[PDB]
Amino acid sequence: MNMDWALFLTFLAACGAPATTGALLKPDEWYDNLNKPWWNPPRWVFPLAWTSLYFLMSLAAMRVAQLEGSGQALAFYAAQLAFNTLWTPVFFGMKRMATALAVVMVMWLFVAATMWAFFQLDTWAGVLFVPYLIWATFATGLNFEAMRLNWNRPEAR
Amino acid sequence: MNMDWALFLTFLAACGAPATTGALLKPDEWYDNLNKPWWNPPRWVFPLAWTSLYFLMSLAAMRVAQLEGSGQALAFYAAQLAFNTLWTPVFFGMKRMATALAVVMVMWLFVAATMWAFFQLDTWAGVLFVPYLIWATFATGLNFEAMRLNWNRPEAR
Ligand code: HEM
Ligand code: HEM
Ligand SMILES: CCCCCCCC/C=C\CCCCCCCC(=O)OC[C@H](O)CO
Repeated sequence: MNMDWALFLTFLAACGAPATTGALLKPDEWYDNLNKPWWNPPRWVFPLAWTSLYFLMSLAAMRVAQLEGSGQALAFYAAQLAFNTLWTPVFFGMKRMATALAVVMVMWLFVAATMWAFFQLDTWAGVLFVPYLIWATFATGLNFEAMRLNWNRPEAR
Repeated sequence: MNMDWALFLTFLAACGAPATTGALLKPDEWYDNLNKPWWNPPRWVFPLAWTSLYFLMSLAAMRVAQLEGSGQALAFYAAQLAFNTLWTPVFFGMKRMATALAVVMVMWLFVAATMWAFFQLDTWAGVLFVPYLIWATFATGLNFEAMRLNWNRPEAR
């Protein structure tokens, strides 16, 4: 099996939905004024991470989507993407930090489930999802700290 | 083909993400004061529609996820789901009616592509998506009318 451009571009187009949430809800002064941990990355790190992940996750899905028995893996993939799209509107749109922690935690679970199901069909597709699970872990940690350091403000859920 | 509860519940859980956007962004007085066409349904119709569609689309995806060549169909399904999740944050969260029309139009394309790809593998999966395409058409019309009848308000954007 090889590069299937129809599949890859379909999965890449699907990443247009979360990318659109980030483009329309760029962090503002509210984000700057939030209490954040010292290990909170600078602003320019986040566009680099998600652009890379969108390409990595669509490559991996393209490989898996060509294999028999793909059904459960691709259902997991649909779930993680939808909750990925949900996160930025919850955190930066509605300003509900605690609810957003629930969202990223569910997303984390489905990312892990997708990665595992990918490993059962295609090892490289699973490997391609390893930096996504690492980054999703990191995002979960940053959501928790932001929520914790601003617990006494109404933005907590 | 089979009744596969693991697959069905995975697709149903995936619809929790768009359902969460609806739960968190209930239409308010801003929606009430918008100019609407006469065929704009009452508020109680929309929860009925979307609950039904979540189950129909998950049953249909469950059938497709059990066949060979499902990959392109499920990639279309993933794409459609993510833009479904994106719509309500754009229209009711950010209040960008014109931008939301672009989102529902892309979602419409992927609904149609999913339904057609579903018909190539399983007729029942395709038929189950016919009420989804109809409702998405209807939703597109309501977005268009809302934007057009309120063109001179800043939310038309
Ligand atoms: C699952 C969790 C998350 C998702 C899906 C997500 C998604 C995104 C997306 C799509 C972008 C746009 C990147 C681009 O323009 O190419 C972005 C940027 C950004 N996000 Fe995240 N994000 C998540 C977690 C977080 C967290 C926890 C924080 C802060 C505590 C955060 C802060 C930012 C910032 C500061 C930027 C870029 C701001 C700038 O470019 O000036 N994100 N994110
Ligand atoms: C792709 C397009 C759309 C999606 C994905 C979507 C999604 C949803 C969801 C998930 C709910 C929650 C239903 C529930 O609570 O069970 C909802 C309710 C609702 N939506 Fe939509 N919607 C769309 C288009 C529209 C449009 C175009 C309008 C109006 C012009 C609209 C108006 C409403 C109203 C009035 C409610 C319920 C309000 C209430 O229960 O009091 N929706 N929608
Ligand atoms: C039966 C097989 C044939 C049918 C299969 C359909 C094949 C093409 C589907 C979608 C491509 C259109 C989407 C535009 C191209 C994707 C790359 C892109 O530009 O969007 C990525 C996104 O912007 C990143 O953030």
